[PDB]
Amino acid sequence: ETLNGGITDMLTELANFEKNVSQAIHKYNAYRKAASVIAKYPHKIKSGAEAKKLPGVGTKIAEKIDEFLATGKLRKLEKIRQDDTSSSINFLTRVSGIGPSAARKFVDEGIKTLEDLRKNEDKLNHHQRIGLKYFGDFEKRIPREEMLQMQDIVLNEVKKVDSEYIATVCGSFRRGAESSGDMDVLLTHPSFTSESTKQPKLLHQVVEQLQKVHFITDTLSKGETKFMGVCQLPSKNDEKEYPHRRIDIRLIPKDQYYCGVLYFTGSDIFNKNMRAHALEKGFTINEYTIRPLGVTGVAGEPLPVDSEKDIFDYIQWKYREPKDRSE
DNA sequence: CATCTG
DNA sequence: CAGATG
Ligand code: NA
Ligand code: NA
Repeated sequence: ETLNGGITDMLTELANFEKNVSQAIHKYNAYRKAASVIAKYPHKIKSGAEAKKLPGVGTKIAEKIDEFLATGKLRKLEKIRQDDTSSSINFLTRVSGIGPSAARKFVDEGIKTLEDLRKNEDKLNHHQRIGLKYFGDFEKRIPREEMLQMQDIVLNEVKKVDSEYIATVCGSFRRGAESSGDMDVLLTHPSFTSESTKQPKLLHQVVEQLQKVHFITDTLSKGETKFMGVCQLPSKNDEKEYPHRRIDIRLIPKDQYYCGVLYFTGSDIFNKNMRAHALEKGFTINEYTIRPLGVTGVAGEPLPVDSEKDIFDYIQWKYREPKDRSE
């Protein structure tokens, strides 16, 4: 956790690089287990060989740990941190809609910066464009004080279109958090579930409302169960308009709401723990359901849930207020 | 994993 | 359709 942090960090640097710049998914994946394993390792890695001793740790990595332990740096690390090509790729990627793949293309075309991009807005697609237009706004954290203003709007509009909708804003926003990265809404309706054959309107209707009133400003991707947009809190009394925010709206069959809800509320660590304990209490959990575990190895069948409460109950545990859903 | 692009 | 992105 701090006893092999350098090593873990450098390995993650390297790992990322293979994957982002090179196309070395194998290599990439190589660094990853390595860091994962050195990461659990209970002692102070005093040398390559010592390390090598671990699984996932080969000769090449061992080599690398030595240089790093021998000197405060790594030439390779040094050489990559410079290289403009490599850097371009880490930067382009910052745009919403540009992945590594794309970053490689543009660089090879010479587009290496924000300006480059504007000059060539022809070469970017819709998502990528929006991304380019909201680069700043997009990187801006979201303060709870705005989060609440947003939540207030969405929920009110959803209510209007159908008294029967159920919306919930998950995320860390849900677990307390002072600020968040984006708005993530869970959506359901009684008239939509597991068997029930679709109802796309179920989601399209609300998206419309949201744009009707102007909260939603752009559509990144709109499907029949997941919407990827851009919202914005109405600029009050002209002098202070708000930054543009990322938002997601996703439909869920009512019969699988709470597990999702649970789930999305995280945090990752809380999940896991809960997950393992479910496992203990003779259960299974994942994103959509909780199933009683048979003994033959495994087994299925959806246990019926009416709230996050039903879940905990099931695994016989202390209902956890979202705030304490921390670890 | 769902959506988009081409 | 494969392949990219979030
Ligand atoms: Na990106
Ligand atoms: Na292939």
